[PDB]
Amino acid sequence: MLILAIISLITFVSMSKLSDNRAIIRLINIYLILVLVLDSFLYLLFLNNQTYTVMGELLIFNSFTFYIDMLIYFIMIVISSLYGYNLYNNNLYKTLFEPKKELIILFLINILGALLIVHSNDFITLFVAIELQSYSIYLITAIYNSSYKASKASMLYFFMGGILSILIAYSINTYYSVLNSYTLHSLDSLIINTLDLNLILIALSLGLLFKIGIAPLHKWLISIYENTPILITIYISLIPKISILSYLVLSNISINSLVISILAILTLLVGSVGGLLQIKIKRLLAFSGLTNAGYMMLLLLLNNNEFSYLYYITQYSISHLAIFMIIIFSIYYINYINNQYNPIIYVNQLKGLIHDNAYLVLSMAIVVFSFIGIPPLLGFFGKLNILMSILNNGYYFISIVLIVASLISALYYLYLLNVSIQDKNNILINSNETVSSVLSYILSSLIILITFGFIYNSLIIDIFNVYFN
Amino acid sequence: MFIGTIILVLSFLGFVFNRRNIILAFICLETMLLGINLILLRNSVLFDDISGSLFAIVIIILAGVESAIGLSLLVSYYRLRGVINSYGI
Amino acid sequence: ELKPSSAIQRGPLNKGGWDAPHALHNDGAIDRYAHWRTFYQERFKYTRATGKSTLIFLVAFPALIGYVAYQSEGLFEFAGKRRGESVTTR
Amino acid sequence: FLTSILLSSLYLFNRILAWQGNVKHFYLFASNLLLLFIVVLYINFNTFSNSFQFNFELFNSLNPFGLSNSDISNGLLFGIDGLSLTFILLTVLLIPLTLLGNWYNINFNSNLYYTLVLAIGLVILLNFWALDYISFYILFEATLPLLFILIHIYGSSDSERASFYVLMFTLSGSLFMLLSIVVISIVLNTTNFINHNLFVLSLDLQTIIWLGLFIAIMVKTPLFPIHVWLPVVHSESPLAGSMILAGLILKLALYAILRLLLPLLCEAQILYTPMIYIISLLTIILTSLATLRQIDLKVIIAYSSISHMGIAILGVCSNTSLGIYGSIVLGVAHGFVSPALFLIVGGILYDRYHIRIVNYYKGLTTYMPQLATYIIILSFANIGTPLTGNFTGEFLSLQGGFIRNPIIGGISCISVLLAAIYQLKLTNKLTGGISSIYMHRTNDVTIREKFIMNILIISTLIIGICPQIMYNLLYWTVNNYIYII
Amino acid sequence: HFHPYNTLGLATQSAMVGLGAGVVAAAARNSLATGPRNILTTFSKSGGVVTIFTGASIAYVFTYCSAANLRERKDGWNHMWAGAATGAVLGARTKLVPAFIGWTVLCGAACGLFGWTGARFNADRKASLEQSPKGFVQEDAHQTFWEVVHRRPLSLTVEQLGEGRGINAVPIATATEAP
Amino acid sequence: LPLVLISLIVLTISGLMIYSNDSILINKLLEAFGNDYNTIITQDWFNIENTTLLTTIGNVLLTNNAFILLVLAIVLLLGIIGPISITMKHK
Ligand SMILES: CCCCCCCCCCC(CCCCCCCCCC)(CO[C@H]1O[C@@H](CO)[C@H](O[C@@H]2O[C@@H](CO)[C@H](O)[C@@H](O)[C@@H]2O)[C@@H](O)[C@@H]1O)CO[C@H]1O[C@@H](CO)[C@H](O[C@@H]2O[C@@H](CO)[C@H](O)[C@@H](O)[C@@H]2O)[C@@H](O)[C@H]1O
Ligand SMILES: CCCCC/C=C/C/C=C/CCCCCCCC(=O)O[C@H](COC(=O)CCCCCCCCCCCCCCC)COP(=O)(O)OCC[N+](C)(C)C
Repeated sequence: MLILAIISLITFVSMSKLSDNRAIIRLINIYLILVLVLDSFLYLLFLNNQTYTVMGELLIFNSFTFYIDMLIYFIMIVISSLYGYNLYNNNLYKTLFEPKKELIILFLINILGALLIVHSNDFITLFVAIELQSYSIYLITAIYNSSYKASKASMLYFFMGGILSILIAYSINTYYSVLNSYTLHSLDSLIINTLDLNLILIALSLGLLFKIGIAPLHKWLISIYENTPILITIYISLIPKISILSYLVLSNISINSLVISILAILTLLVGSVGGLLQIKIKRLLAFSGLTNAGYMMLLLLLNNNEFSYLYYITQYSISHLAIFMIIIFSIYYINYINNQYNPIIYVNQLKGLIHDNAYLVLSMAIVVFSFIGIPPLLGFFGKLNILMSILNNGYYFISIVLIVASLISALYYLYLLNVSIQDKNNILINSNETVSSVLSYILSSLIILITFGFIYNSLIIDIFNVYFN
Repeated sequence: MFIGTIILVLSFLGFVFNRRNIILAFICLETMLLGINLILLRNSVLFDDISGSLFAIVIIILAGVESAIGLSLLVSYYRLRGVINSYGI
Repeated sequence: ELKPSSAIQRGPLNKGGWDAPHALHNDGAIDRYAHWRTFYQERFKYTRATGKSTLIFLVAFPALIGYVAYQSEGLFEFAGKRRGESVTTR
Repeated sequence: FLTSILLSSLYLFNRILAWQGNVKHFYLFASNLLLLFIVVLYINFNTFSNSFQFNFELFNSLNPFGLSNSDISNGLLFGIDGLSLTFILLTVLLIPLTLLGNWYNINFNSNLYYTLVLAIGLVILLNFWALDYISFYILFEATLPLLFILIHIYGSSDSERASFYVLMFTLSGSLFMLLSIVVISIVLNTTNFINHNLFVLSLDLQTIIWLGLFIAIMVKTPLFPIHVWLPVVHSESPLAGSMILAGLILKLALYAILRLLLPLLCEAQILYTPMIYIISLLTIILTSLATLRQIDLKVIIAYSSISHMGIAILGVCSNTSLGIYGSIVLGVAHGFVSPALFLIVGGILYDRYHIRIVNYYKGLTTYMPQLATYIIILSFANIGTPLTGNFTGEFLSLQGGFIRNPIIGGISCISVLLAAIYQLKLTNKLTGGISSIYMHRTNDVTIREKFIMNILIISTLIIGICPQIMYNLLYWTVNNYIYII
Repeated sequence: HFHPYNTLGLATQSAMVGLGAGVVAAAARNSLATGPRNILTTFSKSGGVVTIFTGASIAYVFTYCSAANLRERKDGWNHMWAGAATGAVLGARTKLVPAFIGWTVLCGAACGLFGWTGARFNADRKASLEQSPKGFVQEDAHQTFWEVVHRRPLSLTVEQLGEGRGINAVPIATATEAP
Repeated sequence: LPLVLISLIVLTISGLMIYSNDSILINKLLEAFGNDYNTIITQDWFNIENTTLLTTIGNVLLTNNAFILLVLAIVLLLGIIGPISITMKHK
């Protein structure tokens, strides 16, 4: 039903004028909502971890992958709401948050390529979907082409994605040269003992993982996330992370690997101490993604890691989404708007935010303490269920490095708080125009999920127990 | 396997130590894809099957589409800066 | 051309209430002395007197009362004892 | 019925906010209602039963919003014994006093402050109800963001660094607590304050588990390696933050060492009590000694609280019924007498002059005779001067620590001297001398300050004249944690 | 039991791998730099990198194998001592005595915490809880690590803890009974 | 050049490494050079028609991997839409 939307949409968008783009996005927003509501009853297919393979062992559909596609649709509904709804009706926010004509095309093609990775069984489906989503991130980065930083970022992302796609292709054909096969269903518990597939499968996982931003090769992605505009970067930070990690968690080819443990330790180290003395909010905000991708590289070492993974995925997705939406909302209160594409840059620009819209700071504080892992909030149970899998399986040094990394990362999370609860000289009293009803309801929904989502933990564990076991 | 391995390795190192212009980086990328093709098609011939030939005919098309995408990306890089630097982007 | 909105009406912050008259004459010397003592650690440096104090109170005294505490755990019972009876065990 | 009570009550709250700008009257009213409710619970409490009397489960799967009548239980349990209810009574009579303590000094944004203070009090109230390890741990760190916001927005010059330290050190010890809680929950597959003495772990698995819980207790009842956030988080807090902290958080970790460690780490605990005695004697002596050179005034009472908690830890770790009882009496009597001292330094002395350096204050008797009366009565009550409850706790804890090891009992008995040196050295400086040339004369102590002081002095004197009045709650729990085969 | 280490040859092998790692890192710093740089500025403007690699390698493996041969058992204490030696070598580039002592003690503590958890980045397979006997014993046996019982043997309590404090081989009750 | 030489030898040997199955490092390496044996080509008369290689690529792109061909159509569509979407400057 994504295919229908793309086929319908480029037909419809070629005939619309540029006056209609925003309304088109609104249409697609509601469309995706009724794909969630009217079509999710397909969860009844996946009782007792019943798994299907579709198109001749080409795609694999289990309940894990069903949850991942539900998550990707929910996030796309949020992001498309951010493009298709005005913040305010000023002549300001029209020249700032403006969609291009072909933006929603590339959005849906990227969601397609991201779904065909998690739903994938063979290696050429994996390859074709990786390049579909990679070309889509190239073009989503380059679509605001009236910008020096976004043009330079799209060129950098092209070359660094090209290398790490040729590394995946080399690993796939290298696997083919020793086994006349494409499946990891070929492996079946005995071949791994009598065959050295270590170097192959680890080079595959590494070429997949360096696109996330794991630690030796992290800086180019931090530069792409700082150079892209503020609406593009909330999408290109999230979607390759959850698609490629949901592939590599479903396929357990790096269990108890020494290289993945080295790079996970290094990722937790360099993300925690890397974003400490940093003064730009998207930089600060991208090293958070580096650490929280480290916590997934940990689960790659694991066998049977599907609870800790899926919980911490929807945790990180809601928290990520909310902390970018809060700093979208803080643009109304800053004394200095530069850089039309990226209107707030420096984290000291949100300095007096408690005296102008204090409940935005309540929002901010909730999602930042959930990033730290404070127990009434939803990020704590994510870190807790990761620890319950790390300690169950013998990773004892990894556990202490996780704890030290979370303690070090708490500093630059609280630096956002430390800036926003401060005195400011000229505070707001009376403002004529309002923030979007439709779009502030989304931020409040995302907060109420984070604070009051610990209620449903036992319900979620029981529904987990039936559909995955 | 020798010819594909060495074109991939020499192509990779020519990409890495490129400091002179930008289009050497593009053509080193394309020659990397050529070396991957060479290794795979040799394995398909040696194993007596089409499935390496299947992945090779698909990666031909994907290499073409990436060249089209990325060269339009270079053109948009060039729109606002009427020069391309020698040291790089 | 990017100026925050015309419809802001922003104005100055006050704490509010009553200005209590000054019950205390500040002393510049006492304030400088106390600000110097409160933040003593950011100007602290390792010397020989510092090293003497650090080894004597952080490693030497813990090792001493550690030796005493581990040597004397199940030694003494004094609960019901008489003349000519041991009060230690080992 | 019970939902209609609440949306009546939410409408009550909304209407009194609409007609009255402040909240503080309703927060006082809800605090005193909570008092009366806990004392009605104490009337219906069965002292003849060791078991947990008023049990309830939250967030079960069969009923996520509300109580649970089920064959299967995977939510969060709550319930009390006498040991829990002792600290609940101590908590609930302190919550209205901290809401009353800032009745006039917080001017700018009052409703935020009183909401934060009442919220911290409610979280610490529910800490003593909890019955899982994860249910204890969730409420055990719900306090920390509220403390961060409270210390950062309100305070002195340096309230940024104090708010950072109260998040940092507490979070850093309590993460290792979470490590040991996770290991317990994956070995036992149960976290429960009911069954957990029945399970026996291996000796070297116990000695691994015990370390992470003891590191968090060392951070939170601050023993000597990390005792260090405490003077700065006191010396730079607002008044109710300081009072709630030193009256309740330190005693909460004193409660956690009984509730969490002594039942299923017995065979570990016997191997480690000499190390606890090293650390607790070494945090009595060295902290009691480091108080003698202090220029600031709230920092002295912070270091005092360190030395008294160091006395209480060798009472709980004494393997004696006397030591357990004396540590409970010390925790309750300290939670009375120390917030009165923080009121003396932070309320009657910082509201009037807004400086906290010792060198300005001299000869306070001749303009403030009854403040000086309070200062000397509280100084002697803090020392270990008997008929006070502080001496009952210190005497029984020193006796238990003498039973478990007589030599560390002999060198721990000098805390009677060391605790009096700095306290009387401060008290005669404050009361004695010609009146200060820096201080201009202000008002004497007011009716609400005298009210708080009189309550916190009577409640030490009643425990000090008769410590038997709360033996009826504790005589089970004084026998419960003893491992003498 | 254990068998004594080759301090000679493991230290030679370590000096070889440190020399190679210094070669590779000096080449990497040469290639990733600005300014007039040629082929033999690799060892003049290196920043002293081969000294770091070889000195750490010789120091750690010499002190590790020597401490394991002097103590005649293998645990994490040897990693503590070897990390103290590595911190000494890394702290001597700091020509300052208190920073030297700080490098020694803190690197030794970090390496001892490393070597106490198993001295492995990755997991051990059979030592894991997933791949070990867990839960209750189903009938009475030697209780392993990761296992829970209801009652422990009292002889194990007397042998492991002691016969001192409140702990005895027969309870206080039946030691004092009327016949 | 020094890192060029180190990476040339290392990446070259390492690309030659993964065609081998030994526990042994340089038995992994020198089985890549054990090339000398001349394959024997036999005739079997089991195939009756001119199915050359392009015919079988057209059978398996179109029956067994038809979905790969249609996702590939989406990739070609993206290669149309993207370069247009960049370089137009709509009015
Ligand atoms: C801030 C606080 C820091 C706290 C860090 C504490 C970490 C201490 C780890 C202790 C622990 C993991 C337990 C962790 C459980 C939860 C941990 C919570 C998170 C911790 C993060 C790792 O034990 C490690 O200890 C090291 C030394 O202590 C060893 O080092 C190395 O030494 C030399 C190797 O031969 C090398 O030659 C040298 O190179 C190395 O150096 C390691 O080999 C060993 O694996 C113990 O596990 C293990 O214990 C053993 C013996 O009972 C269990 O034995 C089995 O069971 C019984 C019958 O079946 C039998 O009796 C027993 O015979 C049988 O074999 C195992 O089942 C296993 O489970
Ligand atoms: C008409 C409804 C239309 C469908 C709506 C679907 C939206 C997709 C949204 C995704 C992000 C929002 C979080 C929602 C979590 C849903 C939990 C869940 O149910 O996921 C299950 C467990 O998840 C797991 O293991 C682990 C999941 C971890 C969840 C952790 C977050 C907890 C707090 C937020 C969720 C509770 C909010 C409930 C508020 C009333 C696994 O998959 P299922 O086959 O059983 O799904 C069935 C859901 N159906 C029936 C609505 C289709």
